[PDB]
Amino acid sequence: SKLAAEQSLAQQPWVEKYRPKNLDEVTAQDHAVTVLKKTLKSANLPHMLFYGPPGTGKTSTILALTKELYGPDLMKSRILELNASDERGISIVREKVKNFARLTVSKPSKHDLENYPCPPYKIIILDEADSMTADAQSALRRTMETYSGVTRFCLICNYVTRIIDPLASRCSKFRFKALDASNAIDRLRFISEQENVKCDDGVLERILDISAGDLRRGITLLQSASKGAQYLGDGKNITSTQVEELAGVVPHDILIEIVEKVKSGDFDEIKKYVNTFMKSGWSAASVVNQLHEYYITNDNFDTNFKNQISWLLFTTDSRLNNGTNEHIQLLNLLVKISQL
Amino acid sequence: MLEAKFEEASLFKRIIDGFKDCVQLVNFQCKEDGIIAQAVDDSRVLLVSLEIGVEAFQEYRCDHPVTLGMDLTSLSKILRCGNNTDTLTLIADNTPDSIILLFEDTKKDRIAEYSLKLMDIDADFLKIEELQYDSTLSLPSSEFSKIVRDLSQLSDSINIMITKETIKFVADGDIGSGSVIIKPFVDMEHPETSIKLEMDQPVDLTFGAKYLLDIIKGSSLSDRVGIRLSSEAPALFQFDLKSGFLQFFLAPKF
Amino acid sequence: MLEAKFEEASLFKRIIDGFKDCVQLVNFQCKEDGIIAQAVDDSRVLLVSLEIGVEAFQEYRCDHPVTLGMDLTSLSKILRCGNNTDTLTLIADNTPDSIILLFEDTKKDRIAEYSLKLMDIDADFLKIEELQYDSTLSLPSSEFSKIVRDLSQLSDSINIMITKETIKFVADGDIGSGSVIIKPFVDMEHPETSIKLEMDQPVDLTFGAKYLLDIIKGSSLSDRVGIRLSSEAPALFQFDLKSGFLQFFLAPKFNDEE
Amino acid sequence: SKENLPWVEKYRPETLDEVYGQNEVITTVRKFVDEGKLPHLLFYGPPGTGKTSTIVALAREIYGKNYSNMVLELNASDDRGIDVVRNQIKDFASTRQIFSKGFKLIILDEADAMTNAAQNALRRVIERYTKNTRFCVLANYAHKLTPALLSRCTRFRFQPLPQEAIERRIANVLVHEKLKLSPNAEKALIELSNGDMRRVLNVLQSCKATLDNPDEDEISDDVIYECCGAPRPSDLKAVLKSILEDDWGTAHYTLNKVRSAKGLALIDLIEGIVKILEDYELQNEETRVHLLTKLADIEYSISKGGNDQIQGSAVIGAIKASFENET
Amino acid sequence: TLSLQLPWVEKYRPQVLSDIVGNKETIDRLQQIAKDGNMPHMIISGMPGIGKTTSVHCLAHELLGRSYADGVLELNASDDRGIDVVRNQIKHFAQKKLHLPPGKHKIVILDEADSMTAGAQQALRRTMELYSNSTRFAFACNQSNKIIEPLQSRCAILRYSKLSDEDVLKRLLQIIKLEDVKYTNDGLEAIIFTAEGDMRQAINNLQSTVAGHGLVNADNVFKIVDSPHPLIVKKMLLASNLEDSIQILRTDLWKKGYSSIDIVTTSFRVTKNLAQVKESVRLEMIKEIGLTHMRILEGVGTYLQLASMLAKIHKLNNK
Amino acid sequence: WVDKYRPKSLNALSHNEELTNFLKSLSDQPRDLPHLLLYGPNGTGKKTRCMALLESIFGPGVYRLKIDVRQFVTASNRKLELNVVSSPYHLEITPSDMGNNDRIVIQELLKEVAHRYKCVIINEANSLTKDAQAALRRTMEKYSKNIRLIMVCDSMSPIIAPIKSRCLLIRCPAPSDSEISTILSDVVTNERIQLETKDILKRIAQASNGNLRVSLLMLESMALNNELALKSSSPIIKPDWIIVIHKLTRKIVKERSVNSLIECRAVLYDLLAHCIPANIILKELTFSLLDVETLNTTNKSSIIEYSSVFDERLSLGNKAIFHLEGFIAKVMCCL
Ligand SMILES: Nc1ncnc2c1ncn2[C@@H]1O[C@H](COP(=O)(O)OP(=O)(O)OP(O)(O)=S)[C@@H](O)[C@H]1O
Ligand SMILES: Nc1ncnc2c1ncn2[C@@H]1O[C@H](COP(=O)(O)OP(=O)(O)OP(O)(O)=S)[C@@H](O)[C@H]1O
Ligand SMILES: Nc1ncnc2c1ncn2[C@@H]1O[C@H](COP(=O)(O)OP(=O)(O)OP(O)(O)=S)[C@@H](O)[C@H]1O
Ligand SMILES: Nc1ncnc2c1ncn2[C@@H]1O[C@H](COP(=O)(O)OP(=O)(O)O)[C@@H](O)[C@H]1O
Ligand SMILES: [Mg+2]
Ligand SMILES: [Mg+2]
Ligand SMILES: [Mg+2]
Repeated sequence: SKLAAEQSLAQQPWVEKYRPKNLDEVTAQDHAVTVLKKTLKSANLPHMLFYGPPGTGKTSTILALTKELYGPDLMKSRILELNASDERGISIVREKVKNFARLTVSKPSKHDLENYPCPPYKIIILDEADSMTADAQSALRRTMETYSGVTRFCLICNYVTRIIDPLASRCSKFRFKALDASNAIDRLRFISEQENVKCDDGVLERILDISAGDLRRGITLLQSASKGAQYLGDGKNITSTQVEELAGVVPHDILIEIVEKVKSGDFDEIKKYVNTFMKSGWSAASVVNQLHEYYITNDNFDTNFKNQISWLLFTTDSRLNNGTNEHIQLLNLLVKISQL
Repeated sequence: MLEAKFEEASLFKRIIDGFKDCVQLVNFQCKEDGIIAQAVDDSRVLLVSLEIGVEAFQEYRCDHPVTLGMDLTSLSKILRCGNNTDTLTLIADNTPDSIILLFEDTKKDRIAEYSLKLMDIDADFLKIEELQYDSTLSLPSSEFSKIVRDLSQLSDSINIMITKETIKFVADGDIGSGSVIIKPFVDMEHPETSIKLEMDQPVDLTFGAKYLLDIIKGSSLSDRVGIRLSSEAPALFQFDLKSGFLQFFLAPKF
Repeated sequence: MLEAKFEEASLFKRIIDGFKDCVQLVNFQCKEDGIIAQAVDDSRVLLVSLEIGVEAFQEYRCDHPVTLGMDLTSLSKILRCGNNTDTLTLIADNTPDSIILLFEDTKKDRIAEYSLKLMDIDADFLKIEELQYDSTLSLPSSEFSKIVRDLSQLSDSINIMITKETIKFVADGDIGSGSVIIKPFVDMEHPETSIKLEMDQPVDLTFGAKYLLDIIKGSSLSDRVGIRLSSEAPALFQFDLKSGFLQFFLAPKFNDEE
Repeated sequence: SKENLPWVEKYRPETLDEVYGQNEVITTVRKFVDEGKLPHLLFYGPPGTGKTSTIVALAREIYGKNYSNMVLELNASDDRGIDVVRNQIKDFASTRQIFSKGFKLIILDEADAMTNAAQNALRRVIERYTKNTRFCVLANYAHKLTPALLSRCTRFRFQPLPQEAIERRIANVLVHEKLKLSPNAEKALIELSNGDMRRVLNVLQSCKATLDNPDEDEISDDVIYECCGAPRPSDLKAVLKSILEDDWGTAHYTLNKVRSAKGLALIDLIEGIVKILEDYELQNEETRVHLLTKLADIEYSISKGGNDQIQGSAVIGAIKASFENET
Repeated sequence: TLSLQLPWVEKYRPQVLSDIVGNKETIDRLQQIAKDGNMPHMIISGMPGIGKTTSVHCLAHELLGRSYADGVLELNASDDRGIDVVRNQIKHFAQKKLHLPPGKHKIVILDEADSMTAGAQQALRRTMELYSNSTRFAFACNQSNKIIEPLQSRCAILRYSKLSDEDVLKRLLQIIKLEDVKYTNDGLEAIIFTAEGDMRQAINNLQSTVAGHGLVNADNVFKIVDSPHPLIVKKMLLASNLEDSIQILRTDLWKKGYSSIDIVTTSFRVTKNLAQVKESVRLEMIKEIGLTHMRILEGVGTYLQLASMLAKIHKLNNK
Repeated sequence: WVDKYRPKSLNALSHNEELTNFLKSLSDQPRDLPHLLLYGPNGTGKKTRCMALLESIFGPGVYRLKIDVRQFVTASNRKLELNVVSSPYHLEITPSDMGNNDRIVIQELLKEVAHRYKCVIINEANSLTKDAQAALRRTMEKYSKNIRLIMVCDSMSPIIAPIKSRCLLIRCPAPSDSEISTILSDVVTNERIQLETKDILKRIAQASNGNLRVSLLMLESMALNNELALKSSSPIIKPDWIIVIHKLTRKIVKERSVNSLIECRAVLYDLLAHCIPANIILKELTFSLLDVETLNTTNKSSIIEYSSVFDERLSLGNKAIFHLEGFIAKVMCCL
């Protein structure tokens, strides 16, 4: 029963092993969980719309809230979870969602009311609402407007612009903030201590620095570093270099070579060095980000050069965000910034 | 609480067959003198109203009325387990989230039990029945079904006209026109085949054939059907039960 | 060669009705002691296995086993000519490209003969039946069909649970939950209505309702159905024939596995 | 009980006197209903302006407490096709009421999602049955309605809620709830609303939940800004000043510390800087052209994701290069 | 309140062809046809609210007299008008025997003919061809291109045009005289300006203004009906300086509750139908508007996108 | 041949020793293993390394696999036919074998399938539509104790950020020319080839750009032309499409007109009709146009800018020739 769950969690990757089960495990998204804890004692949970960067804990927060609300018994009877792996057209929204909303709430047991608040409403959550078409979204308007007495709607998305304006107005907007080093160092250190991850001083803070506001990627990188340090068995501590090696970060010397080729060099030398660099597998997004950090941070370039480098890096990132060829985009970016 | 045991699951199944298709949501209410149920279609032209007295049951206990709403389709989906001869017991607490249907065979053997999820419906039972109708008539329900099934093919509207000693059903559409004329008569060789008519005022009303077709289903509950018509209100088609009745109120056309 | 004559074409038609829909390809093999046939569905959760002994036929001759594969749909398409009372003879040479179905009325009168094209299937008959199952039970097949037809409406999964002297079928889905509880009993007024149960170990398995629905078809071949369950293997539902049997082996759902 | 509904649903207007903001249309509709000549209405407006509440209160005032039976209310949640029209709407219009005597009301809420064939079939239903029933079409976009259907109804444009009406509703809510609100906090709340009562009610409930107290204290600007995650005008103007005057590295550091100290979003800062720079009296419009173009491009890129630091540097560089033409 | 009164569009709906203030040529044509008889198959096309359905109704009434009930078959878009209906009911009506005067014929009125399916329209050809001596067909549509060419080849084509200022002014003056309403010249001018050749919309706005304020004045008309939307959009696009266009977009459109989709779509229409500027600059402005339309459809619809669209249009106009 | 000499375990790998050690570290504890995404240049050997890692997570029976078929029904009666590579320990799906119906196959098959878990290898994850990736986003997290994904791709550019975060990222850098030469040496000593001078092998690497799959295939193709005896000046065997692209660039730099644009469109049509992707065509065309010594830096910069623009266009469009002809016309206008 519970022991099987404990063992399955212990044999699970750290992303799912340390998933927040209660509203207190949320480390940084405090403004939303404060309201969620206050409404736990009341019974006026409004329709909610979670939006923010990926890996901020929206799904974990709503799961912990539904748990703390309904208990592990009513967790499976008063919840309608619809993900992006299911059909969510107009037909589905009109039939299934509306039939579940029109239905009455299931009767709680005697053990439920003694430990959990058991609100008189159920919860219908729609994860990854970006893939929902606007007509199927507008179909949900009156469905969530008239049956609010018996069901509550929780939308979850990454881009709040993909959801129509009426739905965004009907739901309370909860913006999840990026999890940088400051507001996630406590959670990362807790995960490291619970797994006996022996690292150096500036490793964890560096990991989140590579994560760029993503605790899931940081936990995955920490798990990979711990596995790589346990395989060696040397008993030493994990270093920031070993972490940034497996994180896809280009070494500093290779980036300085690119800066030298951009500063001094013609089209042919730059093209040859780019062709050689693309042989070693590096993500073009990470290279663009590192070049942006170096160029904007270095206090040795003119402001007129800085405006142009910022606009060129922005254009290159916008083009790379569409599935383009990394080699062509990187070569074009380096050539355009070399003419400056 | 709700505790109603039907001798034969078949009676309840035929009753629900009557609400079937023409309505989606039904609001039941059990009380000290029995069970009532009302359902109105989306366009609000048809009301299906049921009344089952305490005596229609093999066992009925009620110390506290309970009102419960449910999806008709869900109910019928479950209403084919009665074996017809099975015993059926409807059960619910005073503040239900579900309705329990319990089918059992005479012997302890097989027990099929269902727990149907309820819907919350604002309690608002209508009381649109009239004291007097312009005209009243009863005739075998199988005859009424045939009359409706005939005319239906010709039009989406079937007119019922009543004059002294004459009842006339008429349909007129694309392929042509049709009419069925019946006259009152007492058959002593068996009065369940007689056709009675009491006319206080001639009437002439038109109904949507699609609705009359829904209504004829009541034939399975009673040998005769009573039809009460008025120019002031919805028409009443009634199918009597032993201690009870199933009524269909249908609003005339314009 | 294949030479099997059924007294009534009806028996063969009902047997094929059992493979019908749930499987597409069937591999038959006739031999000295009778005919066997196996068919596995695409997802590999259901195996339909047939055995017809020599005595089930009015005439059977085999001096050389023949294995032949065919499309089930093609076979049933042709399997409605038996008049049920017609005589049916299955015929094939030792290296067939076709299977001949010959229906004849008592008198010389009408002779319907078919030549069905065969499919080449790698011969690989499975032998997954167990020595002992956790629990064994038999009950009227019409009763089993009703039990399956009830619960099916509620869910895509029907659970079978067995404890001492208790068999319980359960379904739980969107509209609610349902259960059918039956108890072992000997009816002397006619023992074909009795419900037997031999439990060596309590069992609790879940099956995909769509598959149990395919299986209930066997009611048309036998008054009773035998159900053998184990936590170590596919469940066995068996419908006995006079000299033979039709068996359905169904893999329990792992959590999501038909 | 009504204490379980959210504040957006709990405070839904039930009478025409509780619908604030709309005065020219509310008085005209009241006169239409009192004098008797109620034509086919077309309530066009943005979400959260009070069109559905207005028509519900109107039907309540017309038919009484039995509104839910004498009115045919169809919306996008219900199947609205051409056959649905042909059967349901025509049978409702052709027949009469089963509860009283009087004209009927068909409320086609959110009718901007109806099919073109459905509107083509309904435009002759509105013109044929016009002595015993009326039609009310609610819309957010007037381009999804055919011109034939658009010409048969009297159009009423629901303007966004002004300051006076939204403050009146806020005062009503603060009377109904044991809650106090600061004046500057109220002004900041009105600023982040754009005339949407839903947002105001939602964030008011959320900041009441944020109070953490038995509500013996007040709600200040800090509570609102920390609960809605919206940037403050102080940090907004500080970032704008550091971008316009200070150095590139210093501007980058200022933007980073501002967006990381309160967890602010780059899109909110972009919109705030756009709103602030709209009042700037500038030179030759080339700077405004470049600024608007680059800011809209960066906003459209943010609407699809990417690197937040790269986009922030892009915003800084775009504003700087746009203002470099003003010299 | 217990009951309502009939609207002025339905109450004062013309019942005689002389009361129609539409296109004079086609009106006199239909009047002479009803006077002499021998009405041919016809297709009346135009824009909504100019007197197309009323015209054919008046023609059928005047041509059939008392036999209108049993000689006219009305089929609107609200009724099923598929292949089955054309096969059964229309053919039964055309084959129906009816004793009519030696100058009249049975009329089949088909409102909204542009919505009939291709199969029904194809089947109607021989249906109207074999019974063209005792049954006549009158189609009323808004787009004549939606009706197949074989059907148009067997009938006359009457294209109704917009109603000039004089005709709508005369009809409104007649209605005011028949209703005893207090009005003024500027109020009627504003009504006609907001009507845009739409007589039905003009009468509806007049009745609404009367029932809402009593006096038909330009102030009341403007406060109860916003100015023609396309005109403010045209004035915004035709602005010479960027700040003027921005202020117009902010105050007139954005501060009054106009959605961004309506603004951009109205914007596209204004441009497509623009004639002040050249073709190439119009195409470039349409390109910029359509890029903004793209951005808006993806959910990025804000004021900044419209401001950038206006800035790009001005940059294109900036030589 | 490439297939006759291929490593089957982690100890049989012969390049990227750090990557082999990282894979051994990741396979030391196989049950607490997150989802993996192998990214890098095409032809590096990531598909062999994933199978070698599976050979460490499971028994040697992972390579004994079979091909089955599964049918799917879309919203209409169009039947989607998809073949599946299955093994008693893992299964491989390639959603790049159909059109916009990747989401259906992904969701249904993965839900049906969902040591103790069964591995899933998604081949060519770049062809996965955004809707299919969104559908897989929650399937990756809901079933993490029964299904582990190993997605093989050549560039994480079209992969969405949620999927990137939901799995570990493993880069596979192309092997150095020295390692390629050492591998070709063992191959030619095992296949009994005659080398007059060893340096030719190096040149093969210099003609493959890190691609081992292309290197071995070209070595074997030129070994059949030299009759199993490679000389000091054996010609380099280039694919036909590369020669067509080179002739196209020669035509481009020689003539810049609409009459030549017509034959350029014809060549593009003939290339696209023979199962050649348009993105690779554009990449090779641009890279070989930059190699033209007749042009200057001003021409090459405009060429690379137009190629990036039209690559974005092609990634946002479906009619590939509509963008290829536009890029060719823009290059003609530039020169
Ligand atoms: N605030 C947080 N506190 C603790 N752990 C967190 C937090 N946010 C994310 N995590 C970890 O990251 C895992 C993923 O959480 P999710 O809620 O699925 O992230 P996400 O916001 O849903 O990203 P998506 O699904 O791509 S939008 C959790 O199981 C935790 O292990
Ligand atoms: N004028 C108003 N006065 C008071 N409360 C209002 C007003 N407008 C909106 N509200 C509040 O906002 C809620 C929603 O109003 P609705 O009428 O549903 O919005 P809407 O105008 O119909 O826009 P939609 O539904 O998105 S198209 C109401 O229940 C009120 O609580
Ligand atoms: N020429 C006219 N003279 C007088 N009243 C007119 C005239 N044209 C339209 N009207 C008024 O407008 C109402 C509706 O006219 P219709 O003929 O139905 O409009 P339409 O030209 O057919 O365009 P549709 O029906 O939208 S395609 C009539 O009942 C009259 O009140
Ligand atoms: N460790 C290795 N040692 C030697 N050759 C290898 C090794 N791994 C892969 N190869 C070979 O190098 C080539 C790489 O191309 P390919 O296998 O298509 O790459 P991928 O595995 O990424 O699809 C093939 O010929 C492959 O067999
Ligand atoms: Mg999520
Ligand atoms: Mg609304
Ligand atoms: Mg008309």
